[PDB]
Amino acid sequence: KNRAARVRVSKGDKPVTYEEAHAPHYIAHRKGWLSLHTGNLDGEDHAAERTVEDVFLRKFMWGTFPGCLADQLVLKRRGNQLEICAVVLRQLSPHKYYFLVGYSETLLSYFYKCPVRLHLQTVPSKVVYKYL
Amino acid sequence: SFFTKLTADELWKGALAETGLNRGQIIGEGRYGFLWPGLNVPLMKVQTIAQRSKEEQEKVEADMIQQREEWDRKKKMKVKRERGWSGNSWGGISLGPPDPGPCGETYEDFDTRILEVRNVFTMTAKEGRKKSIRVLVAVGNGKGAAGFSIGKATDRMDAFRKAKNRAVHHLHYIERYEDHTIFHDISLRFKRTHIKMKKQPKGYGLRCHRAIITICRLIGIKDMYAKVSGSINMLSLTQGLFRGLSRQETHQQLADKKGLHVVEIREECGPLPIVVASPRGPLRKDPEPEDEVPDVKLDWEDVKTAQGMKRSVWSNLKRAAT
Amino acid sequence: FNDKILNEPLKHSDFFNVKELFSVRSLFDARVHLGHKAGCRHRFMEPYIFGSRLDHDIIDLEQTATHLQLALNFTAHMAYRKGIILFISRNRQFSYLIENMARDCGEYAHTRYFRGGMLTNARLLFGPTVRLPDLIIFLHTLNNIFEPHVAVRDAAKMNIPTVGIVDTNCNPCLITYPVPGNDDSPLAVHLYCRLFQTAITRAKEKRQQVEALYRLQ
RNA sequence: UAUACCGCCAUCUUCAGCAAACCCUGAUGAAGGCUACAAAGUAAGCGCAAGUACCCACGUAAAGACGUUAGGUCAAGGUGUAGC
Ligand SMILES: [Mg+2]
Ligand SMILES: [Mg+2]
Ligand SMILES: [Mg+2]
Ligand SMILES: [Mg+2]
Ligand SMILES: [Mg+2]
Ligand SMILES: [Mg+2]
Ligand SMILES: [Zn+2]
Repeated sequence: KNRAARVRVSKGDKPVTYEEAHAPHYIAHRKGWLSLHTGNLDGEDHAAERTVEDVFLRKFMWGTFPGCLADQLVLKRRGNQLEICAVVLRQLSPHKYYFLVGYSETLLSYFYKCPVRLHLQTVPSKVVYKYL
Repeated sequence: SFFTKLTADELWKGALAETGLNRGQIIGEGRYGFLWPGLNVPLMKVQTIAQRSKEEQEKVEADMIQQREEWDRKKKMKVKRERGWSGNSWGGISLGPPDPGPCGETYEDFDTRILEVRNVFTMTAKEGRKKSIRVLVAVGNGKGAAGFSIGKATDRMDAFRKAKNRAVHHLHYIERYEDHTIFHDISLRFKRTHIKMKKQPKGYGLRCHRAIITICRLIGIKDMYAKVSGSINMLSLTQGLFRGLSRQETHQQLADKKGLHVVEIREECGPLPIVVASPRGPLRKDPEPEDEVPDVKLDWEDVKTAQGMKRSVWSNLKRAAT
Repeated sequence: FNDKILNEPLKHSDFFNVKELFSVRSLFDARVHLGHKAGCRHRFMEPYIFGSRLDHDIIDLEQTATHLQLALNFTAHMAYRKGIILFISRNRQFSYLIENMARDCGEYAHTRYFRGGMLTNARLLFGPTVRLPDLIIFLHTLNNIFEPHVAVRDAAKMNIPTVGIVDTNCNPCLITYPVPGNDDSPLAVHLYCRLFQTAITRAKEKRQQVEALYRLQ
């Protein structure tokens, strides 16, 4: 029984989010594109490095924000940067949020020489979409 | 390496294996001994840049480990669980009262009391032996308001609350005379469970099944002798007891039907007779047909108790308290 | 704040002129005393049935008239307190007439297929705060199949003063105010429907008159 | 150590049911609940269904649900006990 991204039903009480409540084949029907880069063209280079950077930054932002993420991230690319659209969960105080954001921005700028400025979207309750 | 890094919930699920979080690691205070204007100092009011020695950071880590150990110890805190009838079992155990209704009906006055628990294993087409559970709960505070119910399911708390709701929707009433003893004796034969009850006064003691003891405590009866004859089937015994309690001849109704008063010569008091019930209109002036040597099919146990002929290694021995 | 509603109507027998709504001769004209055969007759229906005419049961119209008076007085007193009445029927012989009568009356009805327990589980099936039927009047206790209707069971489980014209098959002991008599002829059904309609209308008129009398203060 | 898992995939799957919350029945037993000229069944939730892409909505693509096979993998990462 294949079980890629589709979640197996068990009881109608699974508080699943919006993005998490979508099969892995609806990328061209219902589900959109999270990360984007020219590496997945026919055909342009710069693909392996972009995918590695995306997979690394995802875990980085998820670790720096322990539990303060309502759902998965939505990476982007505009210039020599990598915008990250996230649905932050109202957990810590705004002062701590600003401090951590500034610290992470400065650290990334001085580490990768690329100002990876992110974006937040504070939401208290998780965006439950279905009860699988 | 970095490629060997992933989430933590997945690793936890894998380590647990049941098929077939950063509390101690603070996020605000830097894990390296350092001071900053942000936190650990007056919240922006001496805002400077300092650094703590590595020994101080090691001490902070040891304090966090001690806090983790204290939390683990708190997790080991024991609790009190009243033993129902049998040790470590849900025999005569009690729980919270039933929940109210939608519009109201404050049923919190009644008290719940789980009786028996049974794990039924029934095979299926593919799921196999279904671990189904059947429970029989009896709810009721007293004053006649009570009633049994049933609630079978593959769960515990769900089945308990289902049985509680069923009992709330199935409230039985029993006509009583002075909350202490039943009207008269009953000699029923429910299917295969015999019930031989005997009218006894107050302060006599509860000489009946523990389930029957709990049923009486919930109903209101204080003490009453009962010979649990025949097989010991919880469900059938309770059903027969309920049927007998529902089929009883009261005093007022009997007097209104027959007419004659209730004559009695209590031994505790004097010969002064005190009527217990009187008719609601007429009065049969003629007396009952005092036909001696009647045909009252008494039980052999009655004769054995009256003549003291009963003897065994467990006749009438001292029982527990409460 | 009007406690007189609990004393004025319940004082004099036949407050709304119940016995005058019908007549012994008018009831006999419908041949309601007729019944089914002794074999089809029910055991508990023996006391209410008088004799038989060549295996054709006959019901004493006196007991039927008394039960009808009692049921009509009960329904009138209920309407005086504003209550819902539910008509039941499944023989499909006079469903249109019963529907027209329910339309004429100021109450509801349901003479169609009764799903599995619509009144018991009314909390989930119907709305949560639904004014359950406070009275039931059976127009055809026997449905298409020789089986007692479940309405009596739901009533006994919900404690509702049941009314109806029991036949020689059902169990009148389960019904509160049974009414022995025929339940197949057309004239009898028409007379019963007209009597129920007149009773309801007169009860509503008397309720309005008593309300006006109270308002006179 | 995969006959301890997360994760991944394979047949049944040439399928149509699978269920929370309720009600009824079996003198209230494990259990069953189907008869539209209608006898107790109501069913949010998942799936078939449905919906969506190139050349349309067709043909080609995605899914084939609960579960048997302790199905195979330390052999992509960590992983209950042992050890160099
Ligand atoms: Mg013990
Ligand atoms: Mg394996
Ligand atoms: Mg296939
Ligand atoms: Mg497909
Ligand atoms: Mg699909
Ligand atoms: Mg293997
Ligand atoms: Zn009949």
